Amino acid sequence: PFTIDSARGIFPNTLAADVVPATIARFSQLNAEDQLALIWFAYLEMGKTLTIAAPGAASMQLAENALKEIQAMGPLQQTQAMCDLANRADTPLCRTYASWSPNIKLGFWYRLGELMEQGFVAPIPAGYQLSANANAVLATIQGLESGQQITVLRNAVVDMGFTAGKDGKRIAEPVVPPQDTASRTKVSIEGVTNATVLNYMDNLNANDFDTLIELFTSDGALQPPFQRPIVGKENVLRFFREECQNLKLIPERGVTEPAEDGFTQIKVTGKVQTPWFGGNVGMNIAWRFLLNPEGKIFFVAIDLLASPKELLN
Ligand SMILES: CC1=C(/C=C/C(C)=C/C=C/C(C)=C/C=C/C=C(C)/C=C/C=C(C)/C=C/C2=C(C)C(=O)CCC2(C)C)C(C)(C)CCC1=O
Ligand SMILES: [Cl-]
Repeated sequence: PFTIDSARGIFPNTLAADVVPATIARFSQLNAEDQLALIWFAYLEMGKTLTIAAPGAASMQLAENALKEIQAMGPLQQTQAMCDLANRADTPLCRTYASWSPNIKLGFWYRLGELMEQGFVAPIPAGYQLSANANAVLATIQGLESGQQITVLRNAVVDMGFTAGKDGKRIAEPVVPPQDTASRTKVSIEGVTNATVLNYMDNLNANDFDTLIELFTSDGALQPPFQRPIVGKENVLRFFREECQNLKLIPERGVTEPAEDGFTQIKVTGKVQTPWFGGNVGMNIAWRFLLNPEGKIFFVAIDLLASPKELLN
């Protein structure tokens, strides 16, 4: 008697940074022009100390057409297209944007940000003043750990556009070939020698998604931070290929415990780096694995932890 939804409760002591979804919820109530101005301010300040990596060439080619169209617009239509995105309005641009994977959306906005700084796309009005709720939301963001700040930014970007009733076409970056076997690193985890867990981390660090997916049970699931579980090999594999490329998992230590019915539950804590920021932002992460008797992954959750004080010991 162990289901995906019940497995979500293992290691319930684990204190996730639920300020992140809380802040996204407050952010999403705001006026669209405040949403845009708020991210503009946060992004400008964050950039004084955090350098964002340039978008990949393939991603920028996929966003090029939409970026060209916006550039050909007059300033008022440019501002209107950005508000449409933030409002999740139903427009052709908003539907194109909603078909994109997160990295393509992120590179789209990265490039609009550069063009706004250069004055080639309508900027945020000079001297713009946020609303009462918006100033408070921005203050909250600026008080978070950098790992939490960039999660808020990405989740806000992913939220934009019109994805209503959208199980249709998905546009994503091409799949990078797995790291050659001779150059792959091998993680070490204090306390944890489980082969499934170590192979999980090593294969993801090598972008070896075909090998990684075979560690899962047919009906197994993966739960990203603050998102519902992704269920089944088909869906988990799609997620890997479209959204999980070029991560760096740096686990540190863990604990291994029996679970009901010859299962095993393992919790590991450490850091994860996104290619957007590399070593400049280390996110505090827990991994919560539920393995069946054969060692297959029935459930794995990845949690963004509330602070470094939540890392094991
Ligand atoms: C929008 C906008 C702007 C632009 C703003 C811009 C350019 C914003 C860009 C912000 C960027 C690029 C943020 C990068 C975020 C990446 C994160 C949080 C990834 C974490 C990865 C994790 C947790 C991986 C976890 C994983 C592990 C380890 C697994 O083991 C399994 C897989 C899994 C994935 C779960 C302007 C500046 C133009 C202003 C207007 C405006 O609105
Ligand atoms: Cl990423």
